[PDB]
Amino acid sequence: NIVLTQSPKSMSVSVGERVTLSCKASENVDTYVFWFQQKPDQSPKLLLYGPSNRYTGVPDRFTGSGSTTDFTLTISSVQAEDLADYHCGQSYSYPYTFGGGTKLEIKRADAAPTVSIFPPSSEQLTSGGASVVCFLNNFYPKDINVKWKIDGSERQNGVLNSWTDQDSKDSTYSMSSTLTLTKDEYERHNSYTCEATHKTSTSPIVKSFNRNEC
Amino acid sequence: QVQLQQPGTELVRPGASVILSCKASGYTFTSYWINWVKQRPGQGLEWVGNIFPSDSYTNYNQKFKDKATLTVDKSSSTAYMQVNSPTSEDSAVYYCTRGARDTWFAYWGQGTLVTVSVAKTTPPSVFPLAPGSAAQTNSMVTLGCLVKGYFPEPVTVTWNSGSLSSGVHTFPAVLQSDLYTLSSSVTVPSSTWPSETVTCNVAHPASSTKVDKKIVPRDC
Amino acid sequence: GVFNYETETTSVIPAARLFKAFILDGDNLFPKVAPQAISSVENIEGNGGPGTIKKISFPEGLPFKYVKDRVDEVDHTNFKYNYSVIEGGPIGDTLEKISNEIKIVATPDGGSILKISNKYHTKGDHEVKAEQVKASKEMGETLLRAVESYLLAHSDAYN
Repeated sequence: NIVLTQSPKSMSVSVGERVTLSCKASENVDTYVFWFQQKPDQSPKLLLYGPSNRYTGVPDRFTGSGSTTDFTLTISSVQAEDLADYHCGQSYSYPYTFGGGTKLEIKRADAAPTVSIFPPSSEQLTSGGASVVCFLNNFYPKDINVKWKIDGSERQNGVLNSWTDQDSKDSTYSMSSTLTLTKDEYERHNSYTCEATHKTSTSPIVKSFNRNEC
Repeated sequence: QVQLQQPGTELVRPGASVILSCKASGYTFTSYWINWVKQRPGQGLEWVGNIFPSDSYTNYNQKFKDKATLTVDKSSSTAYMQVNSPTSEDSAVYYCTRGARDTWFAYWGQGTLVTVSVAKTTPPSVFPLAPGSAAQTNSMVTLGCLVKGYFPEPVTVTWNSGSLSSGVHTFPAVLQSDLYTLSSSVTVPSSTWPSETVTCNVAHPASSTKVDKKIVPRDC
Repeated sequence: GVFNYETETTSVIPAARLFKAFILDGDNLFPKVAPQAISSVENIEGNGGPGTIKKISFPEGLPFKYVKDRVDEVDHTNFKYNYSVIEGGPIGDTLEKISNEIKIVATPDGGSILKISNKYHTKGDHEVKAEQVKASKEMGETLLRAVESYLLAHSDAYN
């Protein structure tokens, strides 16, 4: 039972940059090592089969090396696609084991979200349901805050969020908070607003609609 | 071709037997090993064990010694990983794999998502999200719809049957008291809509349901 | 049927080294030192560690063209190594698969000994044509020899 140790836990570099990942085993494994590239929402993909060997496909930007106990994957000039979780595996001894993985994260120019608020769809209402969603798309950094105001007063209840993963085309993020409540409670109020306090302006981006002005 | 076909999801009551099927094709089944690796949400991979069909020789990672049980059915050329007495520690995705000339893990099955729960499988309700009437022009326009109250994971959504891939953002679901709910948005030239038509195709294999909502300008 | 057929032999090379040599790296050393026996060896599946499936090719003329074995287990510290012939060659009809086990023990005088099993899984119960048990002995015989020589002539090799 061997142990493949990957470090660091994560890396952040800019597109064009050069990077090198490390995998260190608790013993000699000779050359029975290989690398996987697992993008968000995808089964792992065989990157480097055997150290320093690009599997079918893999662009020459990828290379690696080692033997005995220390190995490394290196990308000459990282792309926005190469954003992924990179893995290690050995088949020297059974049980085959893997590295903990080391997440590659791209750094880019800051950008402010692109907010959009949406009032419960008619349909949802016909069932006594009421959800107001709001998308803050394509920002950077990942850190951003959302506040909801039902007629100028705060609202912490019934709101739920979730971010995507730095995407592969522009390395930006996106988040979606959605306010959900009772049809009745929905109508007991007028203006619904969405508060986006990022880090690209001390003056927050706001979007809202007026249930009445419908 | 050379493929490893496996169900997308499996829901099972804790302490129920779970069978993971993996059907080969494109190669001589009995000439190659099948390596099963398990992976939990945002976690490292875990070699489960392997099994060479033909003589059904097998090697198990210790951790699963007595939990799991690999086997194969040469006739229908497919392999099965069986889990016994499931528990939340078992909910995860399981890939069956096949190597190739000079390596292992060259080919991967789709991966099956096992969910161990008492919760009952329920289809999603998809509500379209168009910009309000009380909305103003921009250079671009963003729509999107939301999938609510379904179980279990996962659900796949596409716009205009996949034609629209650029500018779509589908968000990771959230579990609300035994019911997931997620949302996906799009964005296009203000020109293109609603002059042209846009529609999200949401699919929840789990409940054998597929829904299409045409996003149409909300009128009052 | 399942008929075993052990064997033994000695060598000057200390177990340790001979193991690395003859077994571990042997499958690429053979076409080098024993060209008339083994033409070439290739990893049909796997990277050469446990489980690896090899297609061993023979020089045109010999009885068989190729044969596929399968590394089954490899104890490094004890120099025990098991594998199985599973396709082409002796395999077919009468024979299903041949399991093999090679263990190398270091004798006090520095040299070593190679024990060698050969369970021939036969169909139902047909017999093991003494033919095979014969070749298997000579095949592996020459090889151990071809390596002993080489190993000797290149004293700085394999450690």
